[PDB]
Amino acid sequence: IVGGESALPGAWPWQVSLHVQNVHVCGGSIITPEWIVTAAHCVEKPLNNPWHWTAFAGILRQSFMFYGAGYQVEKVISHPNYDSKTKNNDIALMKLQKPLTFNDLVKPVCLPNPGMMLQPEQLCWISGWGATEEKGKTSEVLNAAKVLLIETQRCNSRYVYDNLITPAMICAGFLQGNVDSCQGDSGGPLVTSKNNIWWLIGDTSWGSGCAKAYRPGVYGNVMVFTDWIYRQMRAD
Amino acid sequence: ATVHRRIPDLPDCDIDKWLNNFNVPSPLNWERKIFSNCNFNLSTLLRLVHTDSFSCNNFDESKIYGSCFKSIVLDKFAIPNSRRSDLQLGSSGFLQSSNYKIDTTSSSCQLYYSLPAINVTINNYNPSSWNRRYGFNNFNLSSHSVVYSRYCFSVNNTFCPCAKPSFASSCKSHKPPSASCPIGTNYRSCESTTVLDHTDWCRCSCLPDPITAYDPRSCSQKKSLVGVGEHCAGFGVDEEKCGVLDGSYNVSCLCSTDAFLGWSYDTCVSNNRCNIFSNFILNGINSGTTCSNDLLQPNTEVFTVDYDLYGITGQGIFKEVSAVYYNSWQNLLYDSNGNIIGFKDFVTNKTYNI
Amino acid sequence: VIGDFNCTNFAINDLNTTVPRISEYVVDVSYGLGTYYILDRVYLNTTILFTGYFPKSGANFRDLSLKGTTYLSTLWYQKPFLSDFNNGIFSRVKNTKLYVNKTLYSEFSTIVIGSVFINNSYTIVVQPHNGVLEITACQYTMCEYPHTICKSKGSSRNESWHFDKSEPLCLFKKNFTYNVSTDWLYFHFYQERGTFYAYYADSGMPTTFLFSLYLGTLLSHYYVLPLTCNAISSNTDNETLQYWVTPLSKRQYLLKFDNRGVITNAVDCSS
Ligand SMILES: *[C@@H]1O[C@H](CO)[C@@H](O[C@@H]2O[C@H](CO)[C@@H](O[C@@H]3O[C@H](CO)[C@@H](O)[C@H](O[C@H]4O[C@H](CO)[C@@H](O)[C@H](O)[C@@H]4O)[C@@H]3O)[C@H](O)[C@H]2NC(C)=O)[C@H](O)[C@H]1NC(C)=O
Ligand SMILES: *[C@@H]1O[C@H](CO)[C@@H](O[C@@H]2O[C@H](CO)[C@@H](O[C@@H]3O[C@H](CO)[C@@H](O)[C@H](O[C@H]4O[C@H](CO)[C@@H](O)[C@H](O)[C@@H]4O)[C@@H]3O)[C@H](O)[C@H]2NC(C)=O)[C@H](O)[C@H]1NC(C)=O
Ligand SMILES: *[C@@H]1O[C@H](CO)[C@@H](O[C@@H]2O[C@H](CO)[C@@H](O[C@@H]3O[C@H](CO)[C@@H](O)[C@H](O)[C@@H]3O)[C@H](O)[C@H]2NC(C)=O)[C@H](O)[C@H]1NC(C)=O
Ligand SMILES: *[C@@H]1O[C@H](CO)[C@@H](O[C@@H]2O[C@H](CO)[C@@H](O[C@@H]3O[C@H](CO)[C@@H](O)[C@H](O)[C@@H]3O)[C@H](O)[C@H]2NC(C)=O)[C@H](O)[C@H]1NC(C)=O
Ligand SMILES: *[C@@H]1O[C@H](CO)[C@@H](O[C@@H]2O[C@H](CO)[C@@H](O)[C@H](O)[C@H]2NC(C)=O)[C@H](O)[C@H]1NC(C)=O
Ligand SMILES: *[C@@H]1O[C@H](CO)[C@@H](O[C@@H]2O[C@H](CO)[C@@H](O)[C@H](O)[C@H]2NC(C)=O)[C@H](O)[C@H]1NC(C)=O
Ligand SMILES: *[C@@H]1O[C@H](CO)[C@@H](O[C@@H]2O[C@H](CO)[C@@H](O)[C@H](O)[C@H]2NC(C)=O)[C@H](O)[C@H]1NC(C)=O
Ligand SMILES: *[C@@H]1O[C@H](CO)[C@@H](O[C@@H]2O[C@H](CO)[C@@H](O)[C@H](O)[C@H]2NC(C)=O)[C@H](O)[C@H]1NC(C)=O
Ligand SMILES: CO[C@]1(C(=O)O)C[C@H](O)[C@@H](NC(C)=O)[C@H]([C@H](O)[C@H](O)COC(C)=O)O1
Ligand SMILES: *[C@@H]1O[C@H](CO)[C@@H](O)[C@H](O)[C@H]1NC(C)=O
Ligand SMILES: *[C@@H]1O[C@H](CO)[C@@H](O)[C@H](O)[C@H]1NC(C)=O
Ligand SMILES: *[C@@H]1O[C@H](CO)[C@@H](O)[C@H](O)[C@H]1NC(C)=O
Ligand SMILES: *[C@@H]1O[C@H](CO)[C@@H](O)[C@H](O)[C@H]1NC(C)=O
Repeated sequence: IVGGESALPGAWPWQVSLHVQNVHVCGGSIITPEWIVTAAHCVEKPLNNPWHWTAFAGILRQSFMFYGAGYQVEKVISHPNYDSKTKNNDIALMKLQKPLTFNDLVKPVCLPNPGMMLQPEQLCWISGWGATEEKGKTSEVLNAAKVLLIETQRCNSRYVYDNLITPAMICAGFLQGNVDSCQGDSGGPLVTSKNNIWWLIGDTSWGSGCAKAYRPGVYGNVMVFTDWIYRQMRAD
Repeated sequence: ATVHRRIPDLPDCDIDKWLNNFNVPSPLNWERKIFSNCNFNLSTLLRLVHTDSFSCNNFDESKIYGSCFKSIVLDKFAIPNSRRSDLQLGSSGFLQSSNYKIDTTSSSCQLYYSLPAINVTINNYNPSSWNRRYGFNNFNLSSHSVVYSRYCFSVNNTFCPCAKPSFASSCKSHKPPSASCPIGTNYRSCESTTVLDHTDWCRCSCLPDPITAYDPRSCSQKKSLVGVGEHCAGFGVDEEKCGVLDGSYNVSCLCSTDAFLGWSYDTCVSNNRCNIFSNFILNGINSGTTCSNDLLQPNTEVFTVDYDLYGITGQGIFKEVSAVYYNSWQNLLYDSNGNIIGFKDFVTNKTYNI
Repeated sequence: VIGDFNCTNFAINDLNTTVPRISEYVVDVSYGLGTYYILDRVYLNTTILFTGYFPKSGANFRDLSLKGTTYLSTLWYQKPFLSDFNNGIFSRVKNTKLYVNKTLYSEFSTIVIGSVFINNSYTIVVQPHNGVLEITACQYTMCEYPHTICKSKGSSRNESWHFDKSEPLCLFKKNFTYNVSTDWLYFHFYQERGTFYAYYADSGMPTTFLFSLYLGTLLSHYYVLPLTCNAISSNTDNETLQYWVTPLSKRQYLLKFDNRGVITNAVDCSS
């Protein structure tokens, strides 16, 4: 996250950091104590294995992160309609062995019900352990910032993205730049405030550059995939 | 009854001749002329030039009758029929923001007048150095039509609406036009980016246009407002329509006529007449040589007493006779011993005896 | 140095090669030469005793004509070329004629009259333009080294005697015309009680009134601007510039008028 302020403890109690090879790689979102939502392209082969994945929850800083964290990750479920060359249906589900005990600073996000009347230019927040420079090095604490939602037809113009936005994706950020996501922010939760309730509407999938004009961030639309999440939850 | 004749020392201003000129400039080409060291009659000027309204800012119209000024500055231009309300004292209109702003910090008078449109021709011209440099020409729209600017943009002496042919050649997607730029400038900022699959995505600046640009901080030409006494810096230029594709550095960078944006035109014909605006700038009150003669006694007819003839005062009678001894420089006839006996009127060429 | 504005520095040398010559012509007021008509007055067949500013009978003239080619000397802008305007001067001017493709052109030297020649005072300038005569008497920012150029067969320098972007505050302005085929021209200039008077004539006749101007300040210095040309030299045309000046004083004259107002004879009364 470029141009963002540090988040105080107990602000976004849903940032789940996935640790592979004893180091954090991608983030995630917790909706139920038995499932975590993140991107599917990072869980691709050969990383598509139930083991070799450690989930750390409630860690407000990378200093406290060490040996000893949440239970082992169960079998990871990805969207079968996903592709590699063409970005589409980038959603993955990871289950935990032990249930996620709701601590003081722990609260799952609410899934958006079909039908919400989203404002074309609505305020939303992005949070994750990213960078603030040329591909950066790493992040030691939480970093969050607010962004706006970009309309689909305007984002799909010939000067932004020439027919590269599927109906299952949304654009967020500022067209002027200086505020956007960067590398390493895979699975960054995109939350919005509606009727004093926070909802998850986006999932960081891909982009171009970091905090540069004419290149906004691309987020996966969870509204279309809400049916697949419920189907997987009912099957499991 | 009284007769007062005097030879003027300063010529007439002839303001009506310049105001009634048949070459009416557009608001984009507002002309300025400085009148100084001359005499004028204000009411005669307002009568000869058909005036619709006359008001003064920070100054009283009654005080103009009989005052002297150092110099008077006049600015005139035609009024479009659609934007006549933008000439109000203080307004965020296109006229006062792009063509000519009225100064509200000094004593100025505004005049609205008309002229028969059977003889009126509008002279449209672009007072932009950088726009004329890259291939601008005459408007060629219609007669009795005036052009007013809507957005004003300014650049430095480094702008060139052209991309580098070397950088534009290595672009397999969204190739911008490129051509040869004159000696000493800065080429258009274009950089190649990499996307998910395409590794030849070339992006440039000032997109899509400077009027509706997404990021003004990344475009060279910046929007500016006209000051007090300055013209429009120039119209907007669409960089996507300038130059040609794949030029081997052997072609100039001339934009098409459709590449210039930010200007509109409208007619000025109303009741077989054209409407013209004029602004008077007064410099120096109660001091100067540009005075008004509306408080002086007019040169009335000579009733053939109480006369003031070329600096000589007295009382007597007059009788119209013929006289051939008067030369070009002679006006008064004196007797053998210092007494005036005859004179000549320099407005009717009639000789009288006293 | 006459002015104070550094308006041009092209070629300013320092050489002493000019001295005013004393003319062999003697003032003779018997037939009218040296006398002027009153400002606006007509007299028919009378004899008048008039006390005014007239030149003295039996006086010599001094030439103040300066001609150069792309060079200006500093000594030209000092004494005795910058004379004192005590009461007035009577000047006889020679009309120099030039032919360009058998077309006659007339030009002679211009004279400037002032006190300090700065833009806080009024300075009187008389300059001819091929048949028309212009008088300014304005507040001009005079160059420190002024000069005049010839329009026909132009010189190397440019006409630069004042630097004013806009027209300054002037008290008088008018144009007069003269005969182009004449060979001698006469002038009268003098001041009395803060008023300035000017006279001129095309032929060997009494001069004609020009104008009157009330200033209130005493004019003390007059100067003749040098003329730069490439044809008036003694190498191609064998022509010369001549501008003689004699001092004026308050004397008494006896004027004779005919039945039509023409001056016939004049007596100096002190010769
Ligand atoms: C009335 O007359 C006075 C005469 O003194 C006149 O004042 C002069 O004005 C000029 C023009 O502004 C002054 O000249 C300038 O002087 C400054 C120093 O004060 C210099 O730095 C300037 O140099 C610039 O211009 C040069 C070319 O001329 C360049 O080579 C140089 O690099 C600089 O860019 C310039 O010489 C002059 O100093 C004054 N004189 C005095 C005594 O103040 C006044 O302006 C006149 N009034 C009107 C209304 O015209
Ligand atoms: C007394 O006589 C002198 C000399 O004869 C005279 O000076 C002349 O005045 C005229 C009128 O102002 C000058 O002519 C102007 O010259 C300038 C260049 O210096 C031109 O730019 C002017 O162009 C105007 O007129 C054009 C139409 O002809 C327009 O299209 C244009 O837009 C301008 O409005 C104009 O031609 C002339 O240069 C001077 N000459 C000299 C030697 O100074 C003076 O005016 C006379 N005095 C009186 C009271 O008549
Ligand atoms: C300068 O121009 C003005 C305007 O033309 C001259 O003043 C005008 O003089 C005439 C003649 O006296 C006035 O006419 C009179 O009008 C009244 C009605 O207003 C009428 O009742 C009378 O019978 C007479 O016709 C005219 O009003 C007057 N204009 C103004 C504005 O007062 C003036 O003489 C000119 N000055 C010079 C020096 O030329
Ligand atoms: C402008 O000045 C010239 C030069 O003085 C005037 O021309 C001169 O005119 C007079 C009058 O005609 C000429 O005098 C006559 O000359 C003829 C010979 O041509 C002689 O036979 C007569 O007896 C008489 O003397 C004079 O020669 C002539 N000078 C020249 C050089 O041609 C001219 O008239 C003046 N302009 C005006 C409008 O007066
Ligand atoms: C500009 O105005 C003048 C004078 O009002 C017009 O000249 C007149 O033209 C008509 C018809 O052409 C003639 O019958 C008159 O005799 C003309 N009068 C004079 C004084 O010349 C002129 O036509 C007008 N300009 C245009 C383009 O119509
Ligand atoms: C009064 O007489 C003078 C003297 O002739 C006239 O002035 C002349 O006018 C004609 C025509 O305009 C010009 O060609 C001459 O050049 C003028 N001469 C001078 C010396 O100025 C004047 O026009 C006459 N006024 C009237 C009303 O008839
Ligand atoms: C006389 O005036 C002319 C016209 O301004 C001068 O010519 C200019 O000279 C400068 C200096 O080299 C050039 O930059 C201009 O382009 C010239 N202008 C034109 C129209 O040619 C000339 O130098 C002046 N002469 C003097 C002696 O000062
Ligand atoms: C100006 O006058 C001089 C003096 O008369 C002329 O010089 C004479 O020229 C002729 C022909 O070349 C010679 O035969 C004489 O010997 C020269 N005299 C002297 C004293 O040098 C000169 O030619 C005249 N200028 C012109 C342009 O004709
Ligand atoms: C023939 O020389 C002229 C000329 O070229 O027509 C004539 C004359 O010798 C001279 N003029 C004056 C008034 O002194 C004038 C100059 O005196 C000289 O040329 C030298 O100039 C200076 C300033 O030293 O030169
Ligand atoms: C002016 O425009 C008209 C109509 O578009 C065209 O016929 C004419 O050739 C143009 N003239 C010039 C000089 O551009
Ligand atoms: C520029 O050079 C290229 C390559 O030699 C050539 O094809 C093209 O016609 C040239 N253009 C001009 C205007 O000379
Ligand atoms: C006059 O000005 C010129 C150019 O600005 C300069 O070269 C010269 O030294 C100046 N002379 C004086 C005496 O100021
Ligand atoms: C110039 O030279 C003449 C001739 O000798 C001489 O009379 C005069 O005094 C000189 N002028 C100066 C200023 O030295």
